[PDB]
Amino acid sequence: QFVNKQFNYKDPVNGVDIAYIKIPNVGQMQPVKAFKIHNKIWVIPERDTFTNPEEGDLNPPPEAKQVPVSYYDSTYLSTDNEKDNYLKGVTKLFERIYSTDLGRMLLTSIVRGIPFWGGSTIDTELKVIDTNCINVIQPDGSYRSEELNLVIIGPSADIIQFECKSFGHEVLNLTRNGYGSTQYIRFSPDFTFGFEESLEVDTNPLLGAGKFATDPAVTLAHELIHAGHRLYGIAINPNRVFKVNTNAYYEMSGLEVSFEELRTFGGHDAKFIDSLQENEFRLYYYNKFKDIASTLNKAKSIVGTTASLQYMKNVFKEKYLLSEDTSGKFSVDKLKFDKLYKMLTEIYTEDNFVKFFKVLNRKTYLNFDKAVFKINIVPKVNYTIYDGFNLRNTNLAANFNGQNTEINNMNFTKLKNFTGL
Ligand SMILES: [Cu+2]
Ligand SMILES: [Cu+2]
Repeated sequence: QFVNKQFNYKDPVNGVDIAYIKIPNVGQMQPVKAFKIHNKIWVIPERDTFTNPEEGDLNPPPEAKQVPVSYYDSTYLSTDNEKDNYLKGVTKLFERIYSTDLGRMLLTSIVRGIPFWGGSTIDTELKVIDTNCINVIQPDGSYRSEELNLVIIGPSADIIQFECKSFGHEVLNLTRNGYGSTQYIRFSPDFTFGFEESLEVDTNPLLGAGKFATDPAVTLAHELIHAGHRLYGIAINPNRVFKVNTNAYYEMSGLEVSFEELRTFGGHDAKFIDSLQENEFRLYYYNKFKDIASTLNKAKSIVGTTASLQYMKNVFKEKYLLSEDTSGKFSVDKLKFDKLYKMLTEIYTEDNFVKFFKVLNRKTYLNFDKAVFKINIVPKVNYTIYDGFNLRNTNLAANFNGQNTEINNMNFTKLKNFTGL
């Protein structure tokens, strides 16, 4: 039971876990009703029109960066019923991820991954970064600042463009300096991609109509792995890209793929990161954990009355698994660092979650999305916490027939094809 309350979107606000909140970094926004489904994790059942200036409207008319795959529907997720299903759909996916040993570990790491209190211009003091807070409206009408790790919110203009975003700092690269920052994941449980089971077909841009559907639990789990990296500040700079030499169509298109994506998928795709540069990243981020201990040791007092210095030093020693000594100074044990680092980068992978979900999934990040379907995972006759679409004791249990969009017709409505374009 990862979510204690079965939230209904129309549930009255209480100012604790059902409240209207504001995103401080946005700067200008009307309060939005949010739901805290777990310690440090909120769900905003709304379209994301706040987290960036250049996307205030849900209209397909931008010249920023087009993509072969896209779908738009400015009215999606606007009615209260759809927001209720969005909140119920995201909840069921969290529980599905939580019912697996791999997902339970990931979510534990996400809750522990508290963004670092490294925003003090006086190294003798520990102070929060305002990037990692939300403003909750209390019953008296006033605002209350609240730290959180992860925020799940509806997609922006392009409905199927699922990203993980975080607000930046003046100088610090929070997602790549070990500090970490509050992550916002644009996600929707009401859509899912289609893919081909054959590798020759799934990696060819002119073949396949998307026979099989992607289990949205893997999709969310994929995005959680990104947040896991960025909550611990070990995300690889997106400029570090890998040019695919093993695909004739990728090669003829010059399309790159970031190391962060190849790492997040894991399995056979992570090989494309040579051993040389893997130790390059491992050592680099390990040194960033030194500064955190160096900063953590110079801290003699704490700013604010939220928590005591000793409690914040303990939470950061639990997060980064610091090696605590009789003197009280914190250090980084390389043996313990490599375990946490390997846990976040090599254990939490899309490939590994496919093994625990017992589902069919595309075999490589270097494929061509075939189609996008419309789904509804809320009803138990459609989707379950423990089986997804492959419902047990039905004709959908074997051969991933639940994911077979041709055999499980009532659960998938093709909205748009991607092959040929
Ligand atoms: Cu991301
Ligand atoms: Cu990714």
